[PDB]
Amino acid sequence: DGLFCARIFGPVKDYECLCGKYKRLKHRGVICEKCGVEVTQTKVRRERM
Amino acid sequence: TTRVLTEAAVAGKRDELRGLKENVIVGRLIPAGTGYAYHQDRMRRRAAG
Amino acid sequence: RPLVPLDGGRFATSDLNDLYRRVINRNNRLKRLLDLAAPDIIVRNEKRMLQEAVDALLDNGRRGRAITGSNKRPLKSLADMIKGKQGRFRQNLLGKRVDYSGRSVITVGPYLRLHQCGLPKKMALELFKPFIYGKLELRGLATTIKAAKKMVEREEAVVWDILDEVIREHPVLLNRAPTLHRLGIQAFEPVLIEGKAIQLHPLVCAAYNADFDGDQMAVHVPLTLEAQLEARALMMSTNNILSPANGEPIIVPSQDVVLGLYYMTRDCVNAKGEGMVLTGPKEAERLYRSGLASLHARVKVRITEYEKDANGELVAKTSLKDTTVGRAILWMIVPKGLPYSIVNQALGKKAISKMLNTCYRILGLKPTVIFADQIMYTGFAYAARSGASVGI
Amino acid sequence: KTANSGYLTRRLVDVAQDLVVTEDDCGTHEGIMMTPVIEGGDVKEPLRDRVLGRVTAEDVLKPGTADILVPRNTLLHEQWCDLLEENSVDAVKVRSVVSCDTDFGVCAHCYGRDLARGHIINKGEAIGVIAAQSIGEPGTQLTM
Amino acid sequence: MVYSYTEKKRIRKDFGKRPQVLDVPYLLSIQLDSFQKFIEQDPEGQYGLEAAFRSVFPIQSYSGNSELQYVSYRLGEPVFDVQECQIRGVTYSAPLRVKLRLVIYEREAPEGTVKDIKEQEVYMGEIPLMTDNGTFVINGTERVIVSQLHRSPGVFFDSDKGKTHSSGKVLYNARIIPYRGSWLDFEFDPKDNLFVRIDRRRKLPATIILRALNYTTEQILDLFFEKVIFEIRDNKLQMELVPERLRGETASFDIEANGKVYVEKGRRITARHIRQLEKDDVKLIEVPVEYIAGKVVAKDYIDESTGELICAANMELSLDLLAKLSQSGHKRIETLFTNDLDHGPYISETLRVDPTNDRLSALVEIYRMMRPGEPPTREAAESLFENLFFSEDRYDLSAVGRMKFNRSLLREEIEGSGILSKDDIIDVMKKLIDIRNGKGEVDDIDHLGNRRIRSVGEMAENQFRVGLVRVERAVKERLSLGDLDTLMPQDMINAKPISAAVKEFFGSSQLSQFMDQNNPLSEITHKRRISALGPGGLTRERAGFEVRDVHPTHYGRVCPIETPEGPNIGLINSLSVYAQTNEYGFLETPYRKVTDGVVTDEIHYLSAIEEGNYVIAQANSNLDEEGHFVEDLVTCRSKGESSLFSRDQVDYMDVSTQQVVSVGASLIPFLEHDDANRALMGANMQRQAVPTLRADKPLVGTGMERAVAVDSGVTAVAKRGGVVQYVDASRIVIKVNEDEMYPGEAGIDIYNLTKYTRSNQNTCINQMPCVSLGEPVERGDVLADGPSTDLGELALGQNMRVAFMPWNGYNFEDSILVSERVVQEDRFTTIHIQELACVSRDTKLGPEEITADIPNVGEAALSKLDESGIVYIGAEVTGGDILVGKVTPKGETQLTPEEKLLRAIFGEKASDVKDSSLRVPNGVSGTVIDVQVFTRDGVEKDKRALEIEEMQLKQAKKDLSEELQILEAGLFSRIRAVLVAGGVEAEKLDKLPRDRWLELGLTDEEKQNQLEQLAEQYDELKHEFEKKLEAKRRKITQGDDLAPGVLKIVKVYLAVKRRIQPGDKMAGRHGNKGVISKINPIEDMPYDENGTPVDIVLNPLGVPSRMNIGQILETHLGMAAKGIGDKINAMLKQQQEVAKLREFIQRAYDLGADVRQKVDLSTFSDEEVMRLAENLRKGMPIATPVFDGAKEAEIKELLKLGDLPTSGQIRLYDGRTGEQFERPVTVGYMYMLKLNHLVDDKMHARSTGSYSLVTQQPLGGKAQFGGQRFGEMEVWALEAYGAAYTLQEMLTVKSDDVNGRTKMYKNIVDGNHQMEPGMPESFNVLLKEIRSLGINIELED
DNA sequence: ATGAATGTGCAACAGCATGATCGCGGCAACGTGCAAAAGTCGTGCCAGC
RNA sequence: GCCGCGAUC
Ligand SMILES: [Mg+2]
Ligand SMILES: [Zn+2]
Ligand SMILES: [Zn+2]
Repeated sequence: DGLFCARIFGPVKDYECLCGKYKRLKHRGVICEKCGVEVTQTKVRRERM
Repeated sequence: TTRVLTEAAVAGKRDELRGLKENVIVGRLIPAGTGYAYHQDRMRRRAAG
Repeated sequence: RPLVPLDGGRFATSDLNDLYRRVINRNNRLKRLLDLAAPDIIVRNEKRMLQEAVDALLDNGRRGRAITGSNKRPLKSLADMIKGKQGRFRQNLLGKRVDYSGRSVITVGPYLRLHQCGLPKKMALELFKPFIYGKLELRGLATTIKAAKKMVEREEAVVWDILDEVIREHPVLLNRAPTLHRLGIQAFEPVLIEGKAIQLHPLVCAAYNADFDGDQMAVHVPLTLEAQLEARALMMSTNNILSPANGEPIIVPSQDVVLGLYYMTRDCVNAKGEGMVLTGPKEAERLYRSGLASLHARVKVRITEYEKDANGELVAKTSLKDTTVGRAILWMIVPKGLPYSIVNQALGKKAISKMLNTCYRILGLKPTVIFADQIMYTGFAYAARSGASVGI
Repeated sequence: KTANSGYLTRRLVDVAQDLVVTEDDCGTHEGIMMTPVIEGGDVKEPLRDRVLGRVTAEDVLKPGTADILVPRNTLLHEQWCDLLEENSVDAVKVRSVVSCDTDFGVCAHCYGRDLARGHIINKGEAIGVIAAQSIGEPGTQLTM
Repeated sequence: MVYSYTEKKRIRKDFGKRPQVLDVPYLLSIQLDSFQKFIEQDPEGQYGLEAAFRSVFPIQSYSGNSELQYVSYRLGEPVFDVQECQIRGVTYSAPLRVKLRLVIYEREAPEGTVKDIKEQEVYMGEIPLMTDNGTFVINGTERVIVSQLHRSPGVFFDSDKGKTHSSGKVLYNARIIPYRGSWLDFEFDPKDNLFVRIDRRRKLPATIILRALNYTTEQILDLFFEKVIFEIRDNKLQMELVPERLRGETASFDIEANGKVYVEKGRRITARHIRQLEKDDVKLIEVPVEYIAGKVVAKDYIDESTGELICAANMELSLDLLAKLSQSGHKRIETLFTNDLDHGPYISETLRVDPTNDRLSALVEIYRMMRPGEPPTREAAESLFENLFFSEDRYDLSAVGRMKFNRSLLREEIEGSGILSKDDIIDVMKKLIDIRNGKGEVDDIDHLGNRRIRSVGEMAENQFRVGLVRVERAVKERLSLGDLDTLMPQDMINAKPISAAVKEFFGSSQLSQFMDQNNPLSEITHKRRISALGPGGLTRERAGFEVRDVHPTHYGRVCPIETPEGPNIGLINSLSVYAQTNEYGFLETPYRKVTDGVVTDEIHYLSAIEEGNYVIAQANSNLDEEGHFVEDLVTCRSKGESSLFSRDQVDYMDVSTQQVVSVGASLIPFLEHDDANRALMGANMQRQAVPTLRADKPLVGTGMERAVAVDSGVTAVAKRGGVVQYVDASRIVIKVNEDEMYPGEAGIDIYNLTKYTRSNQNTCINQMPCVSLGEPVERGDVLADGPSTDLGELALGQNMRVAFMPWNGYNFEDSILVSERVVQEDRFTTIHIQELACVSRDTKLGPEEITADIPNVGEAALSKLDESGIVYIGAEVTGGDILVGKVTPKGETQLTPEEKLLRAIFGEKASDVKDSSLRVPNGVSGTVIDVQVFTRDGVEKDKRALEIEEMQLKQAKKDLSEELQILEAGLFSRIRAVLVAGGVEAEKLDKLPRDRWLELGLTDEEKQNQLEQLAEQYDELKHEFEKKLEAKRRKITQGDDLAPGVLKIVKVYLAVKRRIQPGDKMAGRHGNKGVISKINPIEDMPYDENGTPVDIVLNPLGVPSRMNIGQILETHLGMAAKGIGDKINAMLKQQQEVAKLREFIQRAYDLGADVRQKVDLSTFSDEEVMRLAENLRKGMPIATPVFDGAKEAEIKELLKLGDLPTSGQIRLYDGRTGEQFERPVTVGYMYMLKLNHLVDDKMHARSTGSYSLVTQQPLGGKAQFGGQRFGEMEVWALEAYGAAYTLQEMLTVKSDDVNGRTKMYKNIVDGNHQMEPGMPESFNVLLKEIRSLGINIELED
């Protein structure tokens, strides 16, 4: 829950979510149970406020 | 810019992108020269609905 | 607002991040001090501190002193970084750095036409790399893009030939650093040279306000069909001859050209050839190049003029006039339709400008461009032949 | 002084950027008296330089009364100016952009022929930026 | 005797015409002298570290009976020499050791001590040293420090130009600028009110501080005004008579003197009436009552009847008040002057403005005004006032500040306390009142007597003082809780703050920059640089037109020519040739004393202030044989202006014509014929020429080349050399002549020349010897000439046969047309050494070993690597070839079966390790030179490391063996003489070694004394050789203590030869520059009758408009010199007799017009005449001094001596058509320099490189594959053209369209040329930024 | 003759002062103890050679 | 992501 986090602002490294639970393109717009990071194209770090 | 924004913020005004400076900032065709004809066609479509 | 990286995995907190983190640091402690039933003075002070921190984050340098970071410099807030100079100067509003652009020192090329600039073959093959990829793939020399990349780096001879094929009629526009007026960025037709500096036509130096003592110019490539037409029909050097400020021709010969024209059109009291009568301007060149006559001698030459009183028609009149050998030689480059009283002078940097202005007004644009090129060629040649030198 | 001239050019360009020739002729009868500029006893600007490349708002009358010389709303050029200078004309009333009378732009006639090309100015040219650049191009050489 | 050996090699034909009195000083004296006075021990505390130690130490606790007593200090020996320190990459410094002891005082017995621990030295801090050239080698760099020219502390009066309120009221203000502490100002209102701006707070009355100095209302009025007494006895009301007071006034009533009318009512006011009244001795007389109404009472009379009194000072009087004072018995009433003719009403008005009349009230007022926080409690305000001013430590006027304070106030004493007293504020207030009244004048702010100069020593002293204050504050806490067992190092000696501050100053400061290394001239002119910027200086934007102007006192102290051009003009200066600094820090200039009409040779040094009183003559004024001036009227400079004065009124004489100019402008021949701005440009351009392959002397110079080259430290000067013994391409050894030796151990002087070595500007530094073998060498002789130096002569260019003529437009504007023989003869070819570095450092997963074996790299790239993994020395490299083979370990602990089979089929690592191998950057070619592997201690040394150490040992032993050879030779000679003295065996003794067993014993005395002493000397000399050989073997080969993260480092140098080419910039030394335009073949250059084609063709059109007459005169003079050289060369071609050659050289040396050149070949032997003639066969290198040199007549005579056209122009034939050019063309030899602006470093071209995360725009600048920035003006021009599609494609698809870039790249590769534009990322970033504020911006549909 | 409203003048605070290139260095802000879970290590297991 | 310093037009 810092200034640069993963639950909001989108992911950090490509289509890979935190903890490696869901890191693929088979999953789109899913929320991992352990971590709230959503899968996206990591270009959404420029839009989420 | 601090003065202009607030006097524009409280009034809730619009830009409408009529001059050349506004269109250069956005990156569209300026209403002059070769780009003037393109802005003439667009005006009729907006007025006609 | 990414962190600034440094040696090792340590990531330094930037200016913007510090301003935020102070705000949350105050906010957590305040929202805690609310529920502890703290005395009014302490929560009052914390509220003032949080309010000041928020104000400093939103605009540093207002309502008191300016907070500072590691160095004794203000920490720029959201206000100071809107885009560049608190406005939109650097990163927006005509401040975009563009690719497909080069930069090198400029020298003089007198063999060039009015619409040509010498472009090094090393800047080309880099500005026109995607065009080269397209032409390589079109002709089947490289089936895959990777092969085209590898062979462009290896710079085989066929790559040079394909670059010459691509360049043929793709206008490129050069500009100087302080673009004062609209003539400070003009589009030329590149000619590849085995060299390392841009060769600029001497006539356009007055428009560019550029002199060859270390001056550099940028080379921007218009890479679209609309852009190429705009750079050909609106920005070509042969297109804008009259300056858009007073109507006088900005592209006018100066320096060595003017000196050569002045030396050619002068009269000496006594020289090789006095009172000679010769058939026309053709004989004036033969007599001078043979050494039998001097450029400043006074003779009588039978010369033909062309006149435009008739509606769209040229009438030819022939008469015997008293002039010099140099003026007779110079007359051979002027186009049809100009009276002879326009070269029977000294041509001192003003009569030549009026010569070009009258040629433009009466004849048009193509004749005046050809006339300007011929004038500069002959002025350079005869200034060099004169051997004018400054001594003590 | 180059900085103080560049700032002036910046301000002029910002003010004049929104100016494009969007009309052909507003039809207004307004004009501006253009007499040769004189200072004391020396001729310092002839009428030919001031009125060249402009449109006549009203017909110029020769000293002989009831004698028309040029039609109203016509462009003056080398032939017209040479004919006009042969006579003894002193004042010519010509239309200018201050009285274009059009909205959001300037009529192609009220603004005279462009100085870059011989013909009259075509629609769409950004005359404001050209004017600002022309005014601010000198200034780096003005003696202050 | 008249000429030295190196001068005998080539004598410059000086044109002189004016004898020199004082020779040029060391020319680098400011830096070396400042650092010497910063480091050298001083018995007193004048300056240096000792002064700072006395200022801070001793220290003691707060009544803790413990004090810190110190004695002396010492600086240790540096652990690396300059060369090794430069190569390794660390700061050249020395340890700092200080002697100080601990004393413990008795608590029970006052003023008694119980313990005294005299501890030894404690190490504290690193102080970098200055190299003998004047550079501070820090972090493996040069880092010269420029002196600062800042405002001198003192008292400065100003008038503010008289235009603040636009009312025409000139406002006088005073400032008290200290060396350290708070400021203090006095300011005059439009309403004539005294305002004091303390530390630049709000304007405050001066009366508050005046009362805070314990001054009462009556006392301040008495001190600041002249009071008068009005006596009213028996209703007469008499008035005192002071004739000098009343000058302009109106007689409101008849004035009678002793009952006789003297001045009538409204009578004459002329000085005659005043003189008549003064002549008559008249006592007090009565005056009208209404006259006293306007007067103001100063004192406060007390009524004797009751305690009530009229104590209202600075107030008028009432009619009823007269009755009250008469009843009280006030016979005499004291009132101030109240006169306004020259004086005015002040002070009293300010006392009426503010009512605080108490010291405590004033203190609390000023404390509240300066500090708006907590109010004081009778202690805070007093402490704040004590700390602000009249404090020993917090505020401190410098000694020079005190001197200027006393001089500005005209005080006899020049010394005093460095603190301001109560009388001082009164004095400055009085002087401000006087300057307002009319007396006195305002001083100029740009006066060089008011602008102090400070050097590296003073700045380093200030930084050390700050560090000392910090460590003292840290130490003071120890003694409070310190026990007797606490030793000095255990008492937080705390060297860290001092070292941190010193290194911060030396490494990162406004006035410690990278030194320029192109030519010795750039180094010389950078070391003696005057900078007005810096910490205590002024901002570039802050400087007005007045500062950037040439004040008339910049005559002999600051150069008026040499200065940067665009931004920094007038803010960066250069010291003149003869200028130095005062004992306080003011610039002086030499002058010659003139007594009666004859100028003596005695030299007096005058500061800026002193020279404004005398009358100073001109250097270019004629003299007589005895010394009198040749005219009765002589031009002079009296006080800033110049006029003509009588021969008997002359007081001082200029030493030489070079006095005004600096070093950089002194090397321009015919400087007086050049325009001032063009001379500025030429002087600035000289400091940029790159040293070429071969040094080439200037055919025409100013004789100052030798002084520039010798004192720059670039050359190798024989310190005490005699006759050279062995000359090598890298070493020179000289056997010193016997007349001067150091007794004991004998010895020879050995020089280790520095071969090809990278400079700061990537240029190469080379040293080539001059002497051949057995050549005698005197003191100060130059043996090895560095870059751009020929026989000790600064030579930073090459002479070129320049012809001034336009050549088919190829020399248009400022373009230069160059022949191809220039390229073929390898002129202007320069060496550029570039540094590429690689460091092997450990990481998380293991060590980063370096080896040749690099996975996934073919055998093609391994061709040029050794068994260690770095390229062979001498391998020619280009493109992107691998240089060092370095591997970075990767993390993997899960051996999956795929990885198992990978390790089974491939090597054990299976290419797990990465390859972080340094590659040659793009555009860099050239053969490698050196590799500089260094190893951390403990780790196994590299295979090639042993060869480096073995080479070092080889050179070490070879260098030490020569002195040992000489010493044992002397011992053998002594033993041979002893054995010849008795029992000589002739050659038999010499045949047997060890002196044939020491010749047995022979006589008893010889065996006991001679042979025994010889054996003892041999034994101890052998042992002394062995011990130092062992120590120097040990210290050279040691494990370096690298950085803790760094394990092992490797550095690779490249060497690239840059041949001259069209784009490269070339310039002369007269302000003419240009870029080449074409390398024409030899057969196209114009040729004279004999067929010699010119080398450079210039444009005549550049002379008449730039007023570079130095070009034409230099070309004519060089043509004459080359004609003389050609005559001598042809004469040597026919090998004629020595007598004829000597006669010709003699007749060509004494030519001129009363030149001060008395060289003669009669005292020259045969062999040196031939050597001289073979040395000047290329051309007679003449020298014309700066402002008094060769005239046109002398140049014409020199040309006529060589059988050349007098007018200086020859008939030039065209190279192509062979047709004679109609006019003659001026052909001459001009000295052309090749500047450091090469196109090879100035071309860029980008199509798609690397963008930035924010704004997604391409990067900027070369070495980053950036793109040229499309500025605002360019877009304005695009709009003016009407070109809109170009604007759109240059605004979106080239810069900020993330998808647009890729789409349009694909379209071009396909061949579509379709726009398909979009929305720039920059505007989205701006929208997000604005939305991050409280303002909402959205895009409507 | 005096009070109040108004207009004028003066002082403090805010924004702003050319464009494009090239080359070198130096460079910031914890703790706490237990549940609760999770990971880990010493140990015993069957399956392949 | 700059800050100083120097340089070119
Ligand atoms: Mg230039
Ligand atoms: Zn996850
Ligand atoms: Zn109109």
